[PDB]
Amino acid sequence: PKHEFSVDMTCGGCAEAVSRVLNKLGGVKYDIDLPNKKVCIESEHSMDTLLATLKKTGKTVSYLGLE
Amino acid sequence: PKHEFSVDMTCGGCAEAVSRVLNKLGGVKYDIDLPNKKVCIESEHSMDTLLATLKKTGKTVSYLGLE
Repeated sequence: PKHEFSVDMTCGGCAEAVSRVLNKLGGVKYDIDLPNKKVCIESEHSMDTLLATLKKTGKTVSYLGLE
Repeated sequence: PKHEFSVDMTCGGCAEAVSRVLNKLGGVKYDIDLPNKKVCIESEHSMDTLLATLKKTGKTVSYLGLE
């Protein structure tokens, strides 16, 4: 399952912080698109776990959809 | 007690994220100095708790000690 999220990243640092919390979670393959403020995650982790993980950054996150 | 932390924030978005995680924790009085990458926190929360809360952002965090 490839989950797509909007994440309000406004600099390179914001992008790297997203990658670090995702790394900490583990069991993920992801790509972070800074200019489009979009994070795509391939994972067996539920949408709720991914959402909660991303929201720990303190950034504004919303779910865009799936696959 | 009055604690000081270094937090590797590079833009205003990074400062907001720190603000959001500290607000979510509660029981804190803080000020964020973006250009100096420093966050001062007065709290009854342990150093451990404050450290862990800051490290949630996925930003690089270190401890600058008691004021």
